[PDB]
Amino acid sequence: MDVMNRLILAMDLMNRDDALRVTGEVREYIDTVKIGYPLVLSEGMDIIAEFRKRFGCRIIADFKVADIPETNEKICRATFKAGADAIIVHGFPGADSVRACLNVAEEMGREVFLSTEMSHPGAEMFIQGAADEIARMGVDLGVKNYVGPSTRPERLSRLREIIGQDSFLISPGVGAQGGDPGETLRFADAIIVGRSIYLADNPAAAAAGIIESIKDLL
Amino acid sequence: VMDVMNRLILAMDLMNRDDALRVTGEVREYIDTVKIGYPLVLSEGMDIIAEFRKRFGCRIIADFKVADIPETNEKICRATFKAGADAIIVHGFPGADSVRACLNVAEEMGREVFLSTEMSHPGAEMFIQGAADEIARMGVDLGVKNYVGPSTRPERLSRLREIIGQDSFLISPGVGAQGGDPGETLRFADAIIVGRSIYLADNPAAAAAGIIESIKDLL
Ligand SMILES: O=c1cnn([C@@H]2O[C@H](COP(=O)(O)O)[C@@H](O)[C@H]2O)c(=O)[nH]1
Ligand SMILES: O=c1cnn([C@@H]2O[C@H](COP(=O)(O)O)[C@@H](O)[C@H]2O)c(=O)[nH]1
Repeated sequence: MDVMNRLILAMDLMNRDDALRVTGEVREYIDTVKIGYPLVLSEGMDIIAEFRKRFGCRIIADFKVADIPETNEKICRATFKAGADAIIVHGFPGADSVRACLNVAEEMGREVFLSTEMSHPGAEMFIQGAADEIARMGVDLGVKNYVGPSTRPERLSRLREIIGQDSFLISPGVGAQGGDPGETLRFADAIIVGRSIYLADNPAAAAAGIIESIKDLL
Repeated sequence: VMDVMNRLILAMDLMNRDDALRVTGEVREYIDTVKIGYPLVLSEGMDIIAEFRKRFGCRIIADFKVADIPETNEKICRATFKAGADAIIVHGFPGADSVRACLNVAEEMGREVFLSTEMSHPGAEMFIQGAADEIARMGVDLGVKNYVGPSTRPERLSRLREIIGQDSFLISPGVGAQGGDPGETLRFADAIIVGRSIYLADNPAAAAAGIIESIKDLL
């Protein structure tokens, strides 16, 4: 995946008008948008096709897929039917649950991103201790796309080590959660940024500013 | 605790609105509590919750396996309760802050959180099983009252019941299609969740009636 400016917008506004307006305001800076349940549950799955129609951007569906294999398969089918290019899946529920998602993605020409270690404090309780193993599991399963934590660059670096330089790694927790864009891009291919852009008085200027700060990395 | 008719919750994971409504209507005399998940919601919209409420006298548990950071969890719970769900299922593996975010919204909005402890599928053995006793204990410490545990592992379901105590509410999927037994599961769970064994049956009503007949002495 080739992400413009190494910057993925996390569009977690919950109103269609605002989400479309803000995305439009930063469209010159990005070609990849992560849409999650805050927007989808508020406005419907049709929002994905609307983003494709208006912006042509890639859409990563951040659905943290975390069920049994049979249910995971159904979730992935519904998500790809709506036009998502990729889906984010949890590894904590185990290999069969991940494989179910990989199968549907292959069938529909899409990508699975595996969440390895989350960026919030609670991730320390259970996720962090399993994260290296979840990454190795991804490698064993042939997962090529991973998500790791901007808030812990030492952990992000370890995850990069496990998956290798050929795998694609994206990283949320930049800005609002405390992560630094440039430091994160030492290890991740792209950063995910939500609030620092979409809650800014001037989202375009916020996006521009982040990009300016990492210009030598582009 | 919610009073689940016949100790039986329908897992309505059909993905077509017409089929989901037909099957649910056919079993409505047996079941007053329906679990609606992402297979149906992502196919038909959050308004499917409204339609179920309108058509049937059923409580709705939104099985959304909520598993994000606190800020995102809060938004998911708000949208879900806004749409009319009585309760939402959340994961514990993302940790206490993530669970607390859901509890806070549920408290504010007058709804309920169910905490997934150990899942019933084979993959649950890899990471979830080893965390599950602590996830349950974390739930107790946080004041969680409602829990989900695995029909497929009676020994684990029994231990999780012990951890959460007899006063907590425990529901259990994995019955039927995944191998779990209704009666054995109800030794520990307040109610069983059944999906495919009912909704893929030639006669879903007869399937539900048969399950209920088999546990009649436990009602
Ligand atoms: O470990 C994490 C942390 N956050 N997110 C998601 O990335 C975005 C971070 O947004 P933010 O820049 O506003 O913090 C939100 O959509 C959040 O659910 C993840 O996928 N994984
Ligand atoms: O540990 C589990 C196992 N299954 N489920 C959910 O319960 C239902 C089980 O359906 P089934 O009777 O068709 O197996 C499905 O909706 C599945 O996502 C859980 O919530 N937790």
